[PDB]
Amino acid sequence: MARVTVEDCLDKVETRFDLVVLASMRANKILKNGYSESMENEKKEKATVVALREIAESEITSEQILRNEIEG
Amino acid sequence: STVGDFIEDKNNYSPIEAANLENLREAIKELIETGLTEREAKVLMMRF
Amino acid sequence: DLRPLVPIEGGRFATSDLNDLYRRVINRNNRLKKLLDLNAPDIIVRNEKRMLQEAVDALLDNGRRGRAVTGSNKRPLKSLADMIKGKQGRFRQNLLGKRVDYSGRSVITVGPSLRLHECGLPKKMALELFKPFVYSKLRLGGHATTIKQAKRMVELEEAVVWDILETVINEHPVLLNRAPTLHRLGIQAFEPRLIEGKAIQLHPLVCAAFNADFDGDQMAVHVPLTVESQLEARVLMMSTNNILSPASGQPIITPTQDIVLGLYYITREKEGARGEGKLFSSYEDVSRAYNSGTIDIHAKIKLRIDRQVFDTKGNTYNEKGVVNTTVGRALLLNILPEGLSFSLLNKVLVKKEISKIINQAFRVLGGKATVVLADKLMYAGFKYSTLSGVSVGVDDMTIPDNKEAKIEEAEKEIKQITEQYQSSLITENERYNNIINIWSKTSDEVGASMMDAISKDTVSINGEKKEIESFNSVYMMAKSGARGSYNQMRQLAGMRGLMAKPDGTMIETAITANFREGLSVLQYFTSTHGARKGLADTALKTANAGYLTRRLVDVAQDLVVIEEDCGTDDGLMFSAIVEDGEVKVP
Amino acid sequence: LKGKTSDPIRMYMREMGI
Amino acid sequence: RMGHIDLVCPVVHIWYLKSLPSRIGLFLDMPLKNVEKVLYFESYIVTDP
Amino acid sequence: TEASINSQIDNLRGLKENVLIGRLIPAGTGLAVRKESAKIEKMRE
Amino acid sequence: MSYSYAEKKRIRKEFGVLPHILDVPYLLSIQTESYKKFLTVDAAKGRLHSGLEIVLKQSFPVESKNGQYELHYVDYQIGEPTFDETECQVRGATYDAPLNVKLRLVVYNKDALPNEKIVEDIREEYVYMGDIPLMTTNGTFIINGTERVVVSQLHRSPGAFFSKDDSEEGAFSARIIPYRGSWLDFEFDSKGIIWARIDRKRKFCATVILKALGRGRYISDTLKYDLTRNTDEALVEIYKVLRPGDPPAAASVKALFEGLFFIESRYSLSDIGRMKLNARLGSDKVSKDIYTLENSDIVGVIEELINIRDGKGKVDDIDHLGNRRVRSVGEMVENQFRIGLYRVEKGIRESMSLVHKDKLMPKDIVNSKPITAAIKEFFTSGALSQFMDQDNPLSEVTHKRRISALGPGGLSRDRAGFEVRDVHATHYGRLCPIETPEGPNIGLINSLASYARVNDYGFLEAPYRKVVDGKVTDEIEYLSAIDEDNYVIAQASTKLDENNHFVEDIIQCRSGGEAIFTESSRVQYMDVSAKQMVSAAAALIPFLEHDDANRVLMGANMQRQAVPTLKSEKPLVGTGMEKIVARDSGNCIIARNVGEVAEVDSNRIVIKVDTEKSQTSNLVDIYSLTKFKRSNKNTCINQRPIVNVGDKVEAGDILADGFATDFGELSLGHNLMVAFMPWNGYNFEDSILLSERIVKDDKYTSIHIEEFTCVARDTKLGPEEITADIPNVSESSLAKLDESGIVHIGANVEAGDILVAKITPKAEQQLTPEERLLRAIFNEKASNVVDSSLRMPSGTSGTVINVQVFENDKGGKSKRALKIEKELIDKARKDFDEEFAVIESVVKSSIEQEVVEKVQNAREYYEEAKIAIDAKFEAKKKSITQSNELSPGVLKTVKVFVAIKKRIQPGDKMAGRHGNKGVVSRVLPVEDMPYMEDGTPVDVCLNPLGIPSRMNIGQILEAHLGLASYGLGKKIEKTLEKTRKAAELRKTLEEVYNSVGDKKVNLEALNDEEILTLCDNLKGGVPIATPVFDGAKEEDIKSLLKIGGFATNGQMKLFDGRTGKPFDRHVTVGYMYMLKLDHLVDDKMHARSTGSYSLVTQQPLGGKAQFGGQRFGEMEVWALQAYGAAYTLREMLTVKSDDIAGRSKMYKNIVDGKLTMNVDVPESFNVLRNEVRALGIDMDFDYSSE
DNA sequence: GCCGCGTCAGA
DNA sequence: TCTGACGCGGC
Ligand SMILES: [Mg+2]
Repeated sequence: MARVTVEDCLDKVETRFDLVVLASMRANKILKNGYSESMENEKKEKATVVALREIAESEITSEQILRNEIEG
Repeated sequence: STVGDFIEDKNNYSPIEAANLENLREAIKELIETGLTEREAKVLMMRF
Repeated sequence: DLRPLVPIEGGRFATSDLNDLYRRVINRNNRLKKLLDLNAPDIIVRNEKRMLQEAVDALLDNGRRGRAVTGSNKRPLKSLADMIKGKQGRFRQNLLGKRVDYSGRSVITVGPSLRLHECGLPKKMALELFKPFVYSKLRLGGHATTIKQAKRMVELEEAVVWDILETVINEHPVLLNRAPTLHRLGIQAFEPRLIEGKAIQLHPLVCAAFNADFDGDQMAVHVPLTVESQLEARVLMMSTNNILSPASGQPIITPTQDIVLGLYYITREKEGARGEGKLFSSYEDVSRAYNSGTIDIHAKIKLRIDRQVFDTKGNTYNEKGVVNTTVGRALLLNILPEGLSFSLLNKVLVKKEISKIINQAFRVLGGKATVVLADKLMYAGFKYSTLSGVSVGVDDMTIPDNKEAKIEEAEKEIKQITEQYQSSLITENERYNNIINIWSKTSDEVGASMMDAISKDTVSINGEKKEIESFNSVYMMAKSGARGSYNQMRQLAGMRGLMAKPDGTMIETAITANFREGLSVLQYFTSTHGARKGLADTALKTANAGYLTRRLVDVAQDLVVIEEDCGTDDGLMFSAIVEDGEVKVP
Repeated sequence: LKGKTSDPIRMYMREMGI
Repeated sequence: RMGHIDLVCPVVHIWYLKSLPSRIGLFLDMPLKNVEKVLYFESYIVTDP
Repeated sequence: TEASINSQIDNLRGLKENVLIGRLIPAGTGLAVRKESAKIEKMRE
Repeated sequence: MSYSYAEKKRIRKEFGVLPHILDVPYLLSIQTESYKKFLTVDAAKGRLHSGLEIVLKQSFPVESKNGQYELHYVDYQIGEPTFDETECQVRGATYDAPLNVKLRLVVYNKDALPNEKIVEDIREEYVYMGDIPLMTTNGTFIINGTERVVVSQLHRSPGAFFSKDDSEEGAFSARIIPYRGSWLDFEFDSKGIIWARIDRKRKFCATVILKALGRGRYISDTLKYDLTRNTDEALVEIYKVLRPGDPPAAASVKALFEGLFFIESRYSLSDIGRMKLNARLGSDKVSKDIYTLENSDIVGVIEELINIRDGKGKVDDIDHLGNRRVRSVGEMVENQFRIGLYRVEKGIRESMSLVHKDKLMPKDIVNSKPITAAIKEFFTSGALSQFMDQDNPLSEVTHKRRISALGPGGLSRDRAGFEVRDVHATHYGRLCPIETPEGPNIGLINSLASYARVNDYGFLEAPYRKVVDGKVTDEIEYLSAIDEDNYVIAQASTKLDENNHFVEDIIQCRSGGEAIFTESSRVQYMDVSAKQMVSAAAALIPFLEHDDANRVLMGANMQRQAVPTLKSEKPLVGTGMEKIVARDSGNCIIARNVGEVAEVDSNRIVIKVDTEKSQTSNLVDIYSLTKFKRSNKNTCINQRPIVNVGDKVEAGDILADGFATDFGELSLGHNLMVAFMPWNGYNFEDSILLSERIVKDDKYTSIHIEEFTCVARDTKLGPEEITADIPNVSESSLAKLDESGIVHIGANVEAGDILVAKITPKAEQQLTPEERLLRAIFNEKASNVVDSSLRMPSGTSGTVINVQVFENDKGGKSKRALKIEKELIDKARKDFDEEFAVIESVVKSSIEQEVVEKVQNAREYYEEAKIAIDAKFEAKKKSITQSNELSPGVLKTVKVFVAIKKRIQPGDKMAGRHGNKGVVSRVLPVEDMPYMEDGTPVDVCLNPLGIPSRMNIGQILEAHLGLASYGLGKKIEKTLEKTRKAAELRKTLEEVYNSVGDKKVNLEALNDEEILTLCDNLKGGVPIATPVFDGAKEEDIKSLLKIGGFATNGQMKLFDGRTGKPFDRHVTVGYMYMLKLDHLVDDKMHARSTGSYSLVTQQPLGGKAQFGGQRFGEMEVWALQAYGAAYTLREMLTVKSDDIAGRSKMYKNIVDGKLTMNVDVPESFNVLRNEVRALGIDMDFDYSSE
C-alpha cells in the first residue's frame, strides 16, 4: 500500500464493490490507450493503481467513467 | 497415492512448446516483408 | 482417451478398470450371438443371457447386487458410477479441486520488521512464479528478442534479471493461505518484497488470523494475473482491510504474546524510585531524561499535556493541564495519534485494555489510523521488552511454606475416614465421596496460597515493611494475559490434585507433589491416562467440526443480500437473557 | 430352491445335474 | 467421440431397478424380489392375458 | 436417477453451479457487473 | 570408575541413589530370538523341533491314490548364502538360504492290497524346495538389497471370551476364538433364548448344534422354540444358512459340518486355545494336545454361558494384556510356509496321474514355486515390512522394538475408537505409556518397555523381586500379565533399613491393578529398577520427572528424526543410557577376543590375541570399517577408529564407534550456551535465534548422500545409446565427461549438468512449412534422434564418490567394457591379494615371534584364507556376466553417487530433548548477541514465554545443570593453563568429581598419562548423568554451581551487544543440548509456473517430485465466496487449471503484454458430461425462452 | 394399525 | 459404532 488506499476511494464511490468494477474499467481503458510506451512504467506505478489514485483525487467522477464505454 | 496419477500427457504441446512457435510463425511472416518488392515473396509462399 | 492404455516405464502399460469390463461384456455378447445362431439347448442359452446381465450391471456399478468382481490384485474394480461419487470421485475432487498453477509453498518465519501489508519472499520462488512477466519485460526491454533467448538468459541468472524482477512486483499483490482454512481470514493479500533465503516471512500481528505459529507450519502462495483480479485482491483482500472479525466486531490484530509483556511491564508504578515527583513539559523532555540513565522507568512524574480529543457527537474539544503519570507511560505518548484522549494510556495496560485502545481508535478515527497505531505499538513493545531482560529461573517458582502441615491435616482426616470404615461404621461409596472432597478442598487451599506467596513481596522500605505487588517474572507473565493462566501456576507451585481415570471417575489417591519437585513413578503413571485420553480426543474431532461446517455451508450456500428494503414490518421480541442468577447478556 | 440366491453359478449347477 | 455396442437381447438398466425405491417396481406395482425372480429366470409371467 | 425421470430442467441460479461451469457467481462483484453494465444500456439506447 | 577402555577416556560423573539390581537385557531379543525358534533347535530350552520341521511334519504322508505311492519325510538341510550380507546389498539381491529335504517313496505289486506297497522304490534323494530369507545378526532382512524390518503384531488371543453389549440386560455372549478358521458364538435375548450364528448368519437357536450331536431351564425356554425334529433336519437346516438357495443332498452336508469345526487342517487352536479353554473350564479330562473342537467342549461353553447368566462368573476385558498377544516374524513366515506346503501337496496328489517312466524317482513329483512365490511376496509387499527408518542409531532400535495392532488379523484406522487407544492398568511394565505417534495412529503403535520380554506363548512378562516376610529378597522372577492381578507390588524408591525392611508403614503400591495406599505388611514384590516403566527412548531425557506428558511425547517422537552431523559431541547432561543404546546396535565394533592392537588405519583393524587368557583362537582377527555407506534417508555412515597402536583392550570394548556415536555414547546434537530473553521479536511465537558462530564452526552440518541411476532399454525403434555423442551439445557441457559417456569421479557437478548422456531415436516429423523453410535456409538437417540424458535436478550441487555400471548379458563385452570389467575385478582381486598378504605377514610375524609349535599348529589357516580369496575373486565373476539377471529388456544401467554438505539456515527446525521446538528465524553477527561480563557471547536466545504455559520445566533445570558443568570445565582449564603436572591435577580432579555425589569415582586407578588424556578431554565441560527417576535434586545443582563460582541461581548479568548498557533483571543462562531435525528447508520450497498435466483430466500434477501444483482445495473456495471475490474465483478455475485454450491464450497474453481473457468452459465438466452420457442419461446444454 | 429386523448412506 | 430415513415382513 504505497500511498492511496480503499479507505480514501470509498468516500466518493460506494459499496466498495462498484469501486472494483469502475476502477477495472478505467484501468483497462488506460491500458489499451497504448500508455505502455515503456519509458514511464519503469519510473511510476501500474495503471491498476493509477486508476485508484485518479478516483481518490476525485478527478474522474465515475458517472463520467461509464460514458467512456460508449466511447468504445 | 496410486499409479493412476503419475501418468501424464505426452503427445501435446505444453503452453511453452506452443508459444515458441507463434514467435516464429509470425517472425518470418515479417522477415519476408523486407525482401523482394513482391515477387520473391509470392514465389516463396507458393513454393513452400 | 477417458480410459487410456498409455505405456509407461518398465516397458509396461496402464489399463483402466473400464477397459476390462468392456472387454468382458463384448465377448459375452459375441458368444451369445454365436449360440443363438447354432441353436443350442435353452439351458445354456439361459446361462449366457444371465451372464450378460451380470457383466452389464458390473460395468454400470458393480457391488449394487452381488460380490463385485475383482482383478488379479483382488481389488473391487472401479466401475462407471464409482467415478462420479465419493470424496475421491469426480464432483468434489476435480470440479471444486483443481490443483492450480502459479503457486508455491514453504516454511514460515517471523520477520518483525515488515509493515502490516508486506511479506518476505525468497527470490527463487519469486523468479519462478513471475517468470512469464519477466519474459515479457525483457523482450520489451530490448535485452532479448526471441523466447529461447530469454529462457536461456534466465537459466543462468543474469544480474539485470534481479532488477527487472524487483520492478515487476512493485505493486503486484499475492495471496497467502494456511492449510486448514476455516474462515475468510484464512486467506489474505500482501505485497511482496524480495528477501534472500528460503522461507516466507509474515508480519506477526496476523499470525492469529491464520492461526499459525512458527514450529514448522507451511503456507501456500498464489498469484493473481488479470486486471480485475489483482485489483479485487487489492480492494477486498489486503490485510489492512481485515481488522475486525466477521464473527463479531472485536478486532483481530491486537498484540499477543510478548508485545504485551513489554507494554505491561513499562506501564507499572513503583513507590520509592529515582527522580520521583519531577516535572516535565513534553514527551521529548522525558525521552532525553530517560536516555541519560538517572530516572527509573517506573517512577511517578508530572507531565503537562495539551491536545485535542474527539467527543462522541463528533465534537473535538481541547484538553490541557498537568497530570500525574509514570515515566513509562509518557514514553508511549508519542505514538498516540492526535484525536484520542490520554486517558487511554494512563493505566497499567493489560491485554484487555490494548484491545480497548484499538477498538476505540477504529470506531472514531478511521481505519488507517488503526493500522498505523498497531504498527507503532508493536515497534515499541518489542523495543522495551528486551531492555527489561525478563527471564525465568527456577527460584521464580516459589513453593508456599505451609504445604507440609496442610497435607498432614488432610492425610490425618483420611486415616479417620478409613477408621470409620474399617469397623464397618460407615459405608463405602460415602467414604469414597468424602475422601474426594477432602483432597479437593485441601488442594484448593494450598493452590490459593501460592498466589499470595508469589504475587506479593514485602520490603522494609524507608520507614517500615509494607507489601507491594511483586515484579516476579512468572507472576507478570500471567497477570498481563500474555501467556498463561492460574491453573498452570497451580500445577507448577501447588499440587496436581485429582487425576481422572479414563471415564472421569477420580482416583482415590491424589498427587501431592508438583513439577518443580518432580513425581514418583506411580504418580506419573496415574497421570498418563488422562494425558493420552485428552491428547487422542482432538485428533478424533478434527474431522467432525469440518463435517458440521460443510453441512452448514450446503444449507445456506445461496443467501445473498440483494435488495435494500423488503418493506415489511414484522420481526422478533428481544430481551436480556437472564439465567435466574445474572443477565449474562444485556 | 428358488430362494433369491443371486450368483448364477448355483442357479446353473442346480438345473445342470438334474 | 463415442461409439456403441449392439445387444442381442435387451438388458435392464440396473439403476432403475435397485435404487430404493425401485422405479420399475413402483411402476409395475409389484414387490422387487418378485421382479428379480422373473429377471433371474426363476419364473414366468403372463404377458398375453 | 430421480431427476433423470422428470426431465428436470435446472436454471443455474445459484452459487455452486456457476463454479462447476466457470461463470461469474451471482454475488460479490458479479452483481456489481450485472448492475453497471446494465446501466450502460440506458445510455447507449 | 573407568573399569573399561572408553570411559577411561572421559569419565561421566554420576548421580542417583539406588543400587543396580539387574542390568537391562539385550535390546533386540524380541526380533532375533523369534527366528532361532523357527530355524534351529536347542534341547536345553526343551525346543526339540524347529518349528519349520514341525510344519513339514503335518503334510507329507499323503499316498495319492492307491498306486503303492508313499510319501515320508526324513530330514532337511539348509544351503549357504551365495552372497553374505554386505554383498547382497551392493549387488542388489536378497540374502537367501536354499532349503532341501529328503523323501522316500515305496511300492510293490499294488494289487487289491496283495502286498500293495512293500517291495519296490528303495531310493531317496534331497529334493530342492525353495528359498529362505535369513536375518543378519541385528534383526533385519535384505530384500532386493533394501534393509527391511518386520514389526511384531498384537492380536487377540484364541479361547473363550464372555461379554455383554449392554444396550439391554443380560445380553451376554460367548466366543470360541480359533487360531485359524471360523469363530462361533452363543448370544442371549431379552427373554432368554440361546441363539447361535457362524461368523455371520441367520440367528438360529443354539440347540441346533446339540441336536447335531444328540434350575436348568433355558433349554426348555429354547427347545420348544425351534421346529427341528431329528438329527438330519439339523444338518439340512444349517446347510441352508451356510448356502442359501442351494438344494441339499444326502452325503454332502455330513462332510460340510464335520469339516467346519472338525478337520485338523481346517480349524485349530494351537496349544493356546486348548489351554485357555481348559483352564477356563477346568476340564483336564479333554486332551490338551488335540486342538480340534469337541462336544464336551461346546456343552461346557453353553453351560458357562448360562452359568454367567445366573450371576456366578465374570465377563472378560478385551484389552487386558493377558488376552492379547505378540506374534513376531518367525511365526508369520511359518504361516506362509504352511500355505505354500498346502498348495504344493495338493498339486502332488495330481502329479502322480501322469505316470510315464520306469522306476520313477521321488524327485519329478515335488514342485517348488508356490512356496517361494508366497514367502517372497509376504516379504516384499506385506504391510508389516517397511523400510528401516534409518535416520540415526536410535531410529533403528525404536523401529525394531515397535509393536503394532494393525495388519492382517487386526484393526483398521477408522474401525476403532476410545477403547483400544488407552493405557490399561496392565500396560505398566510392558508398553511405554508415553511413546506413540501423533497422527491418526495414536494408541496403536506402543513401543516396547525396556525390561520387557515374551513368554513361550507370546505374552509379555516383566521382572520383579520377591519378598519373604517383610524382608525384600534378591531373587528375580518374570511375573506374567495375569498372575499380577492378585499380588501387591511396591515401587523402586521406597527406602529400606540396612536389612531390606520397609521403613515406612503406609505406602503407595498397586494392589488390584490400580494404585492405592496400603500397609507394608501386605506386599509381595518390588520393582527391579526405576526406568522399568518407560521405553528405551524415553530414558534419554534428563529430568523426565519434571515435565508434562503431552510435551514429553513430542520430546521423544522428535529426537528420533534427529540428523547426525560431522563431529559427534557427547551430551553434557545425559542419563547413562546412551552408553547402552549404541553399544546395543551394530553400528560399533566390539572386540571379540582380548589382546593388543596390531595395526590400525582408517580402513581396518588388526588384533593379535594373547591365547594364554583366551580360549582356543587364531592369534589374529580382523574388523573392516564402513566408510560413507549410504542409508535410506540419504545420510552418511562411517565408523572412525578409536584405538592406538599397541593398546590393551578387552572382550566387549569399543574399537571404532561409528554412526552418530562418540566414544561409545549416542550423541545426536551439540551444546549451546543459551540465554532466555525475548530479543527483538526474532523469537516471537516459537522461533529461535542463532549466533553465526555455530555456522562458521561446522556445528550443525550434515552429509547427505544422494544416488541417481540411468537405464537403457530396447525400444521398438531401436537400441538407445549412452555414448557421449549427441548433437546440439558443445564440448563444454561435455567437458566434464570422460571418454565413455560417464562422469569422472571427482568432478564437482553443478545444478543441471550431464551425468550420463543418452539418446533415443524418433520419426514422423512431417514438419511445419516454417520449420521446412528454416531447415532450407541454414541447410538445417533434421536429426532423427533425441537425447534424454541424466542431469542433477536444479537446486542441488555436490561431487561424485562412486559410479556403479552394470553391463549386458550373454554378450562378449567390448574393449572399454570387457577390459574395464576385468580391470575392476582386478583392482578388487589384486588389492585384496595384497590385503590377505598383509594379513599373512602379520600371522607370520606372530609365528616367527613364537618360533621358540608352528610345525603343525597353524599350517592350514592360510590354506583357508586363500580359499576365501578365491571364493571372492570368483564371486567377483560368479555374477551373470553383468552382475544381475537384468530383468530382461534392459541393455545397460549405471548408478551415480553424489554427496553434499548442508549447513543450517533460516527455516530449518531445531528441538531440544524436552519437547520444545521451533524454526530458526535469523542469524545474527557475532557482535550483536548479548554477552556475559567476562566477554563470552551467547549462542541461542530462546523465549521465556513458552515454558510456563506448556509446563516443560525440566528444560530449565537442564540449563542450570549445564551452566554448572560449564563452570567446572573452566575450572579445570584454569588449573591446566599452567603446571601440566600430574599430582596436583589429581587434587583438583578430586575437587571437581568427589565433592558432590556419593559415588566417589576412585580416581586413584589411572596413571600419569591417562590423567593427562582425561583432563584434556574435559576442557569443554564435565559430563553428568542424571538417571530418569533417580535424579539429582536442586541443592546438589546448587552446590555444584557454587563450586564453579556462579550465583546460587542460574541467573546472571548480561550486556547488550549493540550498546553495552546492561539489561536489568539478571537473566538465566545455560547449556541445553540441542538437535537439528530432518525437516530441512531445501526440500520444501517448490514453486511452479507451468508444467505437465494430468492425462485423464488435463490438470497440473502434484508433489514437487514431478512439478507439483498447489491444491486449491474446496474449503478455499468458500473463502473467496464470502469475500465476494468473483473474478479471482473464476479464472482460478479455468485459466489456471483445465481450460486448454485459455492456458496457452493467457500464457501468450502475458509474454506479449496485452489485456484479454477467454473463459469458455472447463474440461472436467465436459469429462463429466461424457461419463454421465455413457449411461442412458442425456445431460446437455440448452437455451430457454420461457 | 404396530414391536423388532433389516439394508443404505454418511462418519 | 451409529442414527436415522425408510422401510416392507410377521399378527
Ligand atoms: Mg504449528
